Amino acid sequence: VTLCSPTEDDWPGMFLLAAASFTDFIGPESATAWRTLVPTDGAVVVRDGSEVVGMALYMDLRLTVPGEVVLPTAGLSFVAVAPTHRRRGLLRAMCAELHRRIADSGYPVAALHASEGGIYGRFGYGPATTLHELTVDRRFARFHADAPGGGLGGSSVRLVRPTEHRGEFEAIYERWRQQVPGGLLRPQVLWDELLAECKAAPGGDRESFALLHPDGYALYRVDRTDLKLARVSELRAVTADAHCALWRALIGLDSMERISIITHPQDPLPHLLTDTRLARTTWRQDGLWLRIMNVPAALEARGYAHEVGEFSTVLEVSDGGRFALKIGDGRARCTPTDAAAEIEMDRDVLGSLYLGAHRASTLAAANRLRTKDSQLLRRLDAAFASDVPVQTAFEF
Amino acid sequence: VTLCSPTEDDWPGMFLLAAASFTDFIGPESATAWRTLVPTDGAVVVRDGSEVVGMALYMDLRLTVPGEVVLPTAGLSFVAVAPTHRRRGLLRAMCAELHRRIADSGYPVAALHASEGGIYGRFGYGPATTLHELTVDRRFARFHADAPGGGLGGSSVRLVRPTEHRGEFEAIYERWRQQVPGGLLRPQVLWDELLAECKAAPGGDRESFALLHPDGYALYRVDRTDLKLARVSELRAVTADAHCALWRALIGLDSMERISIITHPQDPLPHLLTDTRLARTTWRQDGLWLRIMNVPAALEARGYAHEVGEFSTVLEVSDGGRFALKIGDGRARCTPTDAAAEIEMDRDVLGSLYLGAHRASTLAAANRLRTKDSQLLRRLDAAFASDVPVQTAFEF
Amino acid sequence: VTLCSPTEDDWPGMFLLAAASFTDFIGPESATAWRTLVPTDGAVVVRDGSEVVGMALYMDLRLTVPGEVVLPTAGLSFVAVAPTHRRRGLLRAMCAELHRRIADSGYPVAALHASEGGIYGRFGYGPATTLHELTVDRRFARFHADAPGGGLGGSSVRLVRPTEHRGEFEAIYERWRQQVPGGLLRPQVLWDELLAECKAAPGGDRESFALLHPDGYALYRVDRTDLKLARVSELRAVTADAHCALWRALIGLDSMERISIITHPQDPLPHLLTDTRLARTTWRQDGLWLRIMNVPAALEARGYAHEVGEFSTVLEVSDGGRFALKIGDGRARCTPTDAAAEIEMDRDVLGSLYLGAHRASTLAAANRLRTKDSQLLRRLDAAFASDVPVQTAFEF
Amino acid sequence: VTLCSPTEDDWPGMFLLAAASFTDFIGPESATAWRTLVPTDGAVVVRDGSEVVGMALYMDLRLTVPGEVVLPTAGLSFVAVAPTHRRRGLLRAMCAELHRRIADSGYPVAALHASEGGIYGRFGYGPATTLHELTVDRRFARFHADAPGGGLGGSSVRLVRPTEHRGEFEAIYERWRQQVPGGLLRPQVLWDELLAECKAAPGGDRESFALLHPDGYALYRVDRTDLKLARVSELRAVTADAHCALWRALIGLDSMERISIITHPQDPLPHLLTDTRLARTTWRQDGLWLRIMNVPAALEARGYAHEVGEFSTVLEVSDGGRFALKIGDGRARCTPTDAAAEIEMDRDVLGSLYLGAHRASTLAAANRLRTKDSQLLRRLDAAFASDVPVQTAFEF
Ligand SMILES: CC(C)(COP(=O)(O)OP(=O)(O)OC[C@H]1O[C@@H](n2cnc3c(N)ncnc32)[C@H](O)[C@@H]1OP(=O)(O)O)[C@@H](O)C(=O)NCCC(=O)NCCS
Ligand SMILES: CC(C)(COP(=O)(O)OP(=O)(O)OC[C@H]1O[C@@H](n2cnc3c(N)ncnc32)[C@H](O)[C@@H]1OP(=O)(O)O)[C@@H](O)C(=O)NCCC(=O)NCCS
Ligand SMILES: CC(C)(COP(=O)(O)OP(=O)(O)OC[C@H]1O[C@@H](n2cnc3c(N)ncnc32)[C@H](O)[C@@H]1OP(=O)(O)O)[C@@H](O)C(=O)NCCC(=O)NCCS
Ligand SMILES: CC(C)(COP(=O)(O)OP(=O)(O)OC[C@H]1O[C@@H](n2cnc3c(N)ncnc32)[C@H](O)[C@@H]1OP(=O)(O)O)[C@@H](O)C(=O)NCCC(=O)NCCS
Repeated sequence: VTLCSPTEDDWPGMFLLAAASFTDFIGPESATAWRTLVPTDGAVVVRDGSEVVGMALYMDLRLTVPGEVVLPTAGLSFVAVAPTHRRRGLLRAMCAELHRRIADSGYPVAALHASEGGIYGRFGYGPATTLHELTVDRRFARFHADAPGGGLGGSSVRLVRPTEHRGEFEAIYERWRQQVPGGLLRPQVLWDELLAECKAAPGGDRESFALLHPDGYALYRVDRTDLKLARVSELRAVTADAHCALWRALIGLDSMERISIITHPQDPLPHLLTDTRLARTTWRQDGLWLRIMNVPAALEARGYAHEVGEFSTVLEVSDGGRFALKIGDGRARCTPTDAAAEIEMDRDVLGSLYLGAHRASTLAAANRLRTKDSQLLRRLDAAFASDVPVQTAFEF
Repeated sequence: VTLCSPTEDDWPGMFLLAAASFTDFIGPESATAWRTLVPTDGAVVVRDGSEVVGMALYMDLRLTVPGEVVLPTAGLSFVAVAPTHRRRGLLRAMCAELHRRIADSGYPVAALHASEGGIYGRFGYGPATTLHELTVDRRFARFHADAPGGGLGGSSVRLVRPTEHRGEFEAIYERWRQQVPGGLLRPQVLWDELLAECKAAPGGDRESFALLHPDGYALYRVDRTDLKLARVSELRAVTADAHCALWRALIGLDSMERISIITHPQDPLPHLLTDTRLARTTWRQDGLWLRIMNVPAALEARGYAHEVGEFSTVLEVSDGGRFALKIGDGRARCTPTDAAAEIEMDRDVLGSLYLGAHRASTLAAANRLRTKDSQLLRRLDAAFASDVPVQTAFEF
Repeated sequence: VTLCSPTEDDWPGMFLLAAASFTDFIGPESATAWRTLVPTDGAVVVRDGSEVVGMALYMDLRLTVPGEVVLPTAGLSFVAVAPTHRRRGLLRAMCAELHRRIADSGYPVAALHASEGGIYGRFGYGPATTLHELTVDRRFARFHADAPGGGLGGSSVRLVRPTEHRGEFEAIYERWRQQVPGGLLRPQVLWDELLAECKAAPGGDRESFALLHPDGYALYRVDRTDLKLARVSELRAVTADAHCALWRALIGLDSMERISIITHPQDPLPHLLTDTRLARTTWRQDGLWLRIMNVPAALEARGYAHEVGEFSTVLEVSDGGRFALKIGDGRARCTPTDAAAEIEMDRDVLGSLYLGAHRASTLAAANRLRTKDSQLLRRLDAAFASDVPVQTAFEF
Repeated sequence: VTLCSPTEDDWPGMFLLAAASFTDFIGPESATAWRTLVPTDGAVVVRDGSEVVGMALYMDLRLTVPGEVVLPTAGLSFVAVAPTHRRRGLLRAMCAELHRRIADSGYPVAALHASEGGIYGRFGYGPATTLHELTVDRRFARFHADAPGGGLGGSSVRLVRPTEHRGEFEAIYERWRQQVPGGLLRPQVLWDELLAECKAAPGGDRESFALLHPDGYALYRVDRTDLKLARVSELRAVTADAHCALWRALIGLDSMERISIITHPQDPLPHLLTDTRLARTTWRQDGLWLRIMNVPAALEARGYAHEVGEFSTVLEVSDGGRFALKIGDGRARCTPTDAAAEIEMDRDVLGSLYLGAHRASTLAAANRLRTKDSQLLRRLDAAFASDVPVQTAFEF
């Protein structure tokens, strides 16, 4: 068993492993497009002795974090070990090598979407965003008297074919992704792929439509089996006005009984309605997971809440160093120290804290972050909160 | 149609209306026990011309709010209008009269549990707690290396019959309710009623068991139809250690596939496990709803976050007054003013903010709270947050 | 194997057979009450050699037929053959004997409710009423501007406990049963039994309520398993105004999503609504079945439509005689003849025609009634129609 | 917002709206074929200011009504308003304009199939046919001794490929449509479309087969998901013999458990079987809806029942005129009058009465048709009945 970077001749064997490991496998043509985002030396394979029995890679991404700061981010993906070679340490070996390459290349953070919740904690990944599915019975939905844009006159929203309005979707998305933590840059090849998914499929998915506003859009399609359900695949709103107008239009889809969307826990949609209960939470799951590769670089890059007064502490990350951390005026300085730790946590826990999706106080109640100072805990909680709620961009 | 306080002769007609309006109607014997909590003049009925066609009442409660402050609280309940007399304004009339009585009696807040989400917003009630059902497939559940109490030696938890340990449940609950916002005092009659529900029912509910720790307890029973599901009706933990020990024991219920509980969004349970995803959010709903009866009294009673620096603003509640509000050092002072409002909201919105379950920033994105100052919004968000996560006590 | 009238010592063996043959077996106490309606010599049993292996009986009923005419009617019931003695001709033997007794006793018609649709056709029973279940999603239901009783002021309907209003239900029902074909007299013992079913059952059925109008009533209860479904067990309306008022009240049952009732195909309910489609036909089945025992007596007893001009024909019933039939001015005269038949049908077919539930033209298209004269067919169709739609009274 | 007839450049925008409004949208190629039936000026669009936000059209049809009379009929279809422009009166505007065009063009009636039951009543459309789904468990089905064509010798029915027998289907259908009320002429383009649906679809519908008799045919296919269900899409029988022979053959489909068909309430199928209950009514719904455009023209065109003696009345249609109506010898004469009305009804109600699907007595019990004369009501009921049961042709 050898571990190395794949040559062009390894890729058919990788695509086989992928087809056999991922039911949603996008196929060799789409995989070849995503492949443009994998840098030289961004992939590893394990060969038996010959054939590929393990693989893993990362893609070059740009991730927005609190304070509208954009970080270069290694997006781990296409990770698989053949059923014939599992529980033999191949994943451990591949992850160790890629993390070494990622850290040496100067990425401050790595990220992934997890096939199961039990795999990546041990490799230092913590779930950093939360997927929150809302399902609205639009037959009962009425907008609150307070909701923006209720009066007479035309709508600002147009029903359009997605493929005819690429330029506009690109520009709205680019605005959205820079202002929301969790935002990812979407390169040209991924827009190529996205807009190709919009067509009706040979007995597969039904046609996708779009609702377009100057400051937001929604892409949606009728569910394949539940013909009275419209599934919104993506709703990107730069303003509260755009968000409300788009929901007014979606709730106007008279042929549907239900509209669903995978969104974030702070989606204001329920508060737009006279009956908040009509926007039902029907599913909840971890979205993006984060591994902080360089503790000081990541902590100094992010913005912090201005409300909390300046404070100083000593943070130990379990195998990631001990640091004097000073947070004041929305900024952190994070320097080496051998002073006694006041806060201790595993690396995965820092990842969970990093985009504001999980409170330090909650992690502390589970003993995942240890301190004896309850005031310090309150201060950390407040500082690490994100003013702009964290959202999930696209799966990779 | 006359509206007045019921005489002893009206109660059989009220119990009829109740039986016909509430499928979960507790029955006349149990209703007669809850009745001990309804003060003189705490009930209204509407009679046709004669028979009761409408009813509503409130119970005297004690509710814990952020800062461990306990407020006298009017708990609205038993609200119904006969199917023969609906959409005729009887609810409006009954609510107007009870609110007048409640305000005059000196209650700063009223509260209820809503049969539907669309009814009470217009009467100034905002949803103030969130019910969050977690379901754990205990066959896969493993505790994290960090989780408290993993080593050898006896458990601190005992499997007991609930009815044999009333005194201990009472004392743990009394500790719990004083320290958690959302906490309600549970009078003797409600413990009488609770412990009577513990017995196996003639073809009804299965026997209830209890898991008892010095600092917490869990009451649970096997689901009537899904024999591999244990439903936890109530888990009251005063310490993180008690919470973890109780979950260790529940997850040890080898005969079960699944354990479910209706809990709060910040329950640390998922973080206790090696796979956070195993604690699945299977249902979400508004719990307790709040109507702030006296704006200055309520705002001055609550504690605020210490992290936010002192600030002053002018808050207008839509039909509830305009106030100079100064928040500093964890405390608010809230005085009459005719100065220009900086923040405006309907009364229901203040109720939603009051226990920290909903962020001002989220309500603002839906235009339910209006300000032009984004800094002020951040400050309000931080100040109104509850350090101790809000929980739901018992339904009434 | 002997066939005779049961002695008092046979009844425990009959009740055993019944318990084993009917899942809905009402039990020995209720069966003993219905037993008061069985005349002397109204029952037969077959004994092996000793124990009862077959039984059948009839009850003395009064049935309303078109023209508001009431006929003495033998209601066959409690018919069963032990699983150990089936397909041996016991049913044939028992039916032959009871029919002989029924005919000799002077009943012009016999009736039953069928456990399956394939049994009784061969014994001369035709399905004579149609059960039609309507289910209304009351959340969407709005009454048409034309529907009676929409304005302001009190309702004429009261929500009551059934057991406290026996006298009123009895009097309304007695009016209803005399004016509707399919109507049956309900003796005191059956009101005793009915009103005993109204109580909540030990883990069984939920409590029954009643909606009472001076000219109609509805009895209903929440479904045992679907807690948002109200099932109307019986709605007896003497006027269109009573029918509408009762439906207004039922549709006011705010706690329910759905209201269902087993009714007749001409129930005007759907036409009361702005969306007729909301009253969904969810089940359809034969109700009452009729065997005409004496052809001339039955045909002369009934009223016929006045619209059709006088006409004369010759009707042959397959093993039931040939008759000169003259119908004019709403009345028939039906005398023996050996003239050539113009219309031929089996006895069961006449039963199906008799209350107006099935058209002669429809039976003729299936060759169940044979004539060569299409004008005669049209005339028969018109004459046999019932001006008042046929309804189903109660099961026996 | 402008309302006018579409130009050739509007049609891509209409097809977009259609795709977004109708899940069953037949597609641009099929829509372009149906388009041949839309006359010049038969369509309207509403444009924002530019893009289509509303559309509606009618097709030129021929509808058979009682008495085998064929009426030119405007078939409304392709009606939609964009989700961004709803509840703004666009439907009202479009319907007003098309009705003006339809009335001026000299059509006595308009017709449609309704997406929901609550839309068209207000525009004067009443449901005029009833869809009645029967499902037969063919494993138990046995034909009655009376049913036509039971003896030995070959069947008159052949199992064929639909596309190889177009000429024969056309001729049988043309006979059927002229003799049944509800019948519609099926132009060549619709046979083109129909026979193209017969092929197996790329993962879609399974292959369609046909059963062919000289006087009738049935088209059917196995259900896509329930492989033991055969769904009959269309059964057109000119004789009772053809109807029975076709059902004998369908019930011979040994590979199937169930056969279903959407048929009419008077389908004689159940009476063909020894157990009528085996032909289960599994769904019921309004089919064709009618708006009578010219009251006197429509009432004089139809045939009436000969059985009812000559009578004269005065009928007021709510915004449709008042008429002296004389019906005798199967014919009506309907002339202007200002004499006092004896019968009053909204226009939609007349549409419901017109093909004999609904009884005047039933509409009257719901107060949808008002008279004080119960004899007059009986006479109207009898006169408006259709001797040949009304059927539904094809959806448009
Ligand atoms: C997940 C997967 C890559 C693991 O590969 P592997 O070579 O068998 O893993 P390793 O042998 O290196 O195991 C490393 C550790 O992770 C653990 N582990 C691996 N997969 C796990 C999972 N699904 N859940 C919980 N633990 C897991 C092992 O128990 C082991 O623990 P240990 O160090 O205490 O002994 C593999 O099962 C696979 O290809 N799955 C199918 C596709 C997939 O889901 N890939 C991941 C996409 S995000
Ligand atoms: C909810 C209930 C008490 C309402 O009584 P009512 O007398 O018909 O209400 P009113 O006539 O006074 O209506 C007042 C307003 O509330 C609205 N309203 C009442 N119930 C509502 C509901 N279920 N959802 C949304 N709006 C509702 C009315 O539309 C009306 O609005 P308007 O002021 O704009 O006209 C009644 O339907 C009932 O008894 N329900 C069954 C039992 C129940 O659920 N009770 C509540 C327990 S929390
Ligand atoms: C229905 C029941 C009474 C029949 O008794 P039985 O003694 O086996 O019937 P017989 O032997 O006299 O059969 C007489 C004819 O009826 C037919 N038959 C009996 N039950 C039938 C049924 N369920 N469906 C169709 N045909 C049936 C027999 O095939 C026979 O036909 P044949 O004359 O061509 O040979 C019996 O099966 C029974 O007790 N069922 C359970 C309870 C029940 O449903 N009772 C009827 C309440 S309405
Ligand atoms: C049905 C549809 C065409 C209505 O368009 P619209 O422009 O919003 O309707 P309007 O604004 O002109 O409303 C006219 C009236 O009809 C009512 N109405 C419209 N659709 C209705 C429906 N689905 N159910 C009940 N009432 C409806 C409105 O409430 C309004 O009533 P009012 O006069 O008392 O105010 C639209 O919702 C639509 O495109 N639906 C999707 C496709 C479809 O089903 N089309 C119909 C095919 S038969």
